Amino acid sequence: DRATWKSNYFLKIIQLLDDYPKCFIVGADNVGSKQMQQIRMSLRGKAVVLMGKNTMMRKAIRGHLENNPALEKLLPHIRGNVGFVFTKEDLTEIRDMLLANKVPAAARAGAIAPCEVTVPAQNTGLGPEKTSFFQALGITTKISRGTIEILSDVQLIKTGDKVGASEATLLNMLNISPFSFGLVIQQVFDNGSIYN
Amino acid sequence: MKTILSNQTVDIPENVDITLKGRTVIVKGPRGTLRRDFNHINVELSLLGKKKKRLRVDKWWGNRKELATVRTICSHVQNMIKGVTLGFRYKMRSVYAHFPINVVIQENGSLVEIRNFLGEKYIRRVRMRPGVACSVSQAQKDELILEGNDIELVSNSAALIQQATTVKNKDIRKFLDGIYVSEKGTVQQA
Amino acid sequence: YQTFQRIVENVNVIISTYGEGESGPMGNIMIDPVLGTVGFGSGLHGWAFTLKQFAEMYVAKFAERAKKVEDMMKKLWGDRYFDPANGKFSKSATSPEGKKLPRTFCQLILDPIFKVFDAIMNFKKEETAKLIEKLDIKLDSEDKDKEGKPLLKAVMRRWLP
Amino acid sequence: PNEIKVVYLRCTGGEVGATSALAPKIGPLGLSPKKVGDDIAKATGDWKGLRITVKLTIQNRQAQIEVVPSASALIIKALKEITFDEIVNIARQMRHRSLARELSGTIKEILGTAQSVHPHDIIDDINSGAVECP
Amino acid sequence: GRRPARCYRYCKNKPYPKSRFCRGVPDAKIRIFDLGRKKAKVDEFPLGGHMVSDEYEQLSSEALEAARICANKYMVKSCGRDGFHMRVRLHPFHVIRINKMLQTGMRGAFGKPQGTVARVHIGQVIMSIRTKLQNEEHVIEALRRAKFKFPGRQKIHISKKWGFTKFNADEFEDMVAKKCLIPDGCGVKYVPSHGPLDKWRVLHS
Amino acid sequence: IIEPSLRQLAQKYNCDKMICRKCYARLHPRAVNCRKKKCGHTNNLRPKKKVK
RNA sequence: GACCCCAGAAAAGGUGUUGGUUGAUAUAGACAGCAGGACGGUGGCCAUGGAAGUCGGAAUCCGCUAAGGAGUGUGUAACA
Ligand SMILES: [Mg+2]
Ligand SMILES: [Mg+2]
Ligand SMILES: [Mg+2]
Ligand SMILES: [Zn+2]
Repeated sequence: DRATWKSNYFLKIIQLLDDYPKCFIVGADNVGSKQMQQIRMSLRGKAVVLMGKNTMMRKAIRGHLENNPALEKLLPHIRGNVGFVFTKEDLTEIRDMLLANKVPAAARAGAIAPCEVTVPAQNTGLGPEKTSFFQALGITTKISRGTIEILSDVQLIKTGDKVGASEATLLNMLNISPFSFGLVIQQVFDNGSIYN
Repeated sequence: MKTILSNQTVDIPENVDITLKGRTVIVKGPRGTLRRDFNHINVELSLLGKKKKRLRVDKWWGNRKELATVRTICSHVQNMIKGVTLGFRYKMRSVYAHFPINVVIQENGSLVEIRNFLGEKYIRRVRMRPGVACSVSQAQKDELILEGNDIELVSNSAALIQQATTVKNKDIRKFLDGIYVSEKGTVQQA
Repeated sequence: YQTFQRIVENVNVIISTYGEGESGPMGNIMIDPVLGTVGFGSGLHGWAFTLKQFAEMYVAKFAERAKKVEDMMKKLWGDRYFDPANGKFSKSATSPEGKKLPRTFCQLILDPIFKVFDAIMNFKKEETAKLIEKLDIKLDSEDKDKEGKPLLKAVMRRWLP
Repeated sequence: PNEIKVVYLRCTGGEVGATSALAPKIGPLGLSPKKVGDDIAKATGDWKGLRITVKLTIQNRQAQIEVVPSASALIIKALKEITFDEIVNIARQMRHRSLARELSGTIKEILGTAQSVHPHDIIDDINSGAVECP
Repeated sequence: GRRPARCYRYCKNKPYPKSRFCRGVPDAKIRIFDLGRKKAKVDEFPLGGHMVSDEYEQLSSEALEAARICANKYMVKSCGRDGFHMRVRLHPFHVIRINKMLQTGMRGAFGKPQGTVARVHIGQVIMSIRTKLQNEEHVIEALRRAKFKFPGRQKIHISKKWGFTKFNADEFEDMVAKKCLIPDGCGVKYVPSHGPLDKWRVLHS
Repeated sequence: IIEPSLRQLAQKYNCDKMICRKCYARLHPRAVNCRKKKCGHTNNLRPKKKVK
């Protein structure tokens, strides 16, 4: 079945490369399956998104290169976790609708945080049994109105560094928005053209 | 099966001078000299380039057992290069449940005294290997820095401290006291 | 200070969960050091203190007395940072010079206690003499010949009954 | 914020339950509905499934108004009192309607598969009705 | 209670079957020789696997029972109680005598029957398991476990014959198609092309 | 009152190891066969049990 | 370890090394490492005090897909 599935990928990529003259190569960050489901459903009206092995992409491209030259321009750009999005709509509107649907990604434990986040001093609303986590992270907190209350704003994690499990689960419990990100366009390809 | 040849090459950085006195490699760099003889292994050591300064280890007609000595020699030489360029710094975090551990550094960081390990009266005294310097941290609460050039000696000193801090007749899964090597890195981080 | 606050938080959450509301017939029951409903010391050595004593004697150092000690205890305890170099309380852990400020509780309650402990336990006789003279501690006879932890018990028993 | 955060879900159904279930266990979050609230909530939620019947509730500072999601086993057992393709065909109209789909015809395939708790053989080589639903 | 198997490991005696000259033999330990789905047709289980012994020795009936149960538990746990058939192709027809010492000495040393062993030869099949093709791994593992209850060395063979029958798997299909075999029970009936023509009329009709 | 960051470091050397079933030797967690002569380098290993 | 009788050994193991057999993956990118993802119907049906993939009896499907098992484990009373 592996050979048949690879063959199916070949026919799929050649058919869609022939069908859509406008394709953008997009870099996939630490994006989840649910994020991808949301993106596909958002773009279900106009665009179609495919991703796979870069080597498979490049091999199919080189195989179809005689039938359609000028696709060799995409060849020294299939690097890293990237992929194709096929569209027929205008550049800035597709770019707008791709930057518009960026999920507020939760802080996954063990990952690097790209954003510097400081939590405020507010009525958290949590029950007075989650205080052990505030004690573990090193925040002095008091009970106000029968709920947890932080006296001062405190930073939690800097930029470009690893995150801890307790630090992450506290933010999940507070349900605040951590660093958020999504798939980002690397380049575009309009009928034999390369742009930034 | 005697493979005709197995060879491996290590690149020498520009500011490092390596001399071969037989199988005795002398690596000289900004941090000093590391010397080590590989006379227990029969290999063909040679220096090739003039700007690259490659060092090749060759072993001819080697069976399975001695075919693994080539990478061992290359890794030891790379360790010598790392030691004389960036040095080795082992950071050990002394962890204790209840009793704080009093670590006293004696003369020029060559002697370490562990006083209150598990709250007892016997004082552990550990002598670091020659050329290895010990320190008590300033950016960290309970941390020891072991700096040196010979990775062998540095890590052996770290193991000496760690195995001096040993719990006996107790559930070691419960009693987690002692000093453990939190991380292994370099000086100057270059 | 962190451990003290941990104990305070744990007691507070206990009484919050297993008690009635702040609007309850008993009222507000959560204990705050600024309210002076939590104390420190050691009963074995015969000495103890609260937030009231240090605040009162610092006000005397600096009707109206109750007001002064009451609103000074709030600066005595909390996440408030006091610079001994500045001589005025601050609400920022970073000075305009960028130097970190020790918090007020450790700065002007725990610092003298730590200093007298170290002087007595390490037998620094001139240090203990200076500390007694600065703290106007009144020792008695038969206490002036002892040393170590019994001298510590004596000095602490007289200074913080 | 509707004066309360009551978007929690409840998994009680069939028999009354009331305090036997976790209705009083989650009650102190709002404290308003309590033993009257779970009584009327169950009175409304008796039908739309006699199973566990996961649902959501909305609080009006005294009472609760219930919305019942279209869970697979929930709607299957509720409609139950054979393939019965007609009843699932009409039952996909009011569905949650996302199902990570590309077409509406796949939806009846997915639920004719999940109703396997055989009707897999119609889904395997279905050729009629994949356009009929939308 | 029973003497160790090493005392009777070897075929040091002429065969001594339970007959009118050897009366009062106790019953053997093994009683059921076919397990699993015994009723399955021949075409259901196209894989046969054998535990071929390497030692011309004696295998005790108790050991045969234990190995049979060891194979049965694993095969049931791995392939269900309806996915395999086991046939133990050794029967304990040899009687071993024992001279109990309580006259005294070696006088009148001839011994009363004690137990039954099966004499097996080099290359002889001890156990056979027939099953579906994809369960080859499970069959080999089951026979591998069952080997541990026998003294000598045994080998696992994946027989070329279809199931338990005496024809190769690759010729079985077209042989049944061209009617040289008719399936019945767990095996087949070979139909030679000589005999009455009325049998051939029953066939091809 | 060991902080969890140090708990992991201590467990890495003390608890999180593999044990040979035949000679009880303390081996690294990814070991397949025992390193000691007296057990035939047998590959029968079990994780060192936790305290929980 | 070191020679018929013969003066000593077995089943079972070894990621010590060597040879051999059979099978498989792979420049359409093996393998191992480091790094991402690891989803929706569905917290699938019985089972119950709670078993949401992971105590069990049965079933083994679908769509999104590049892939994600109504699940190989660790774990929770269940979750996480
Ligand atoms: Mg290395
Ligand atoms: Mg003991
Ligand atoms: Mg005889
Ligand atoms: Zn072992």
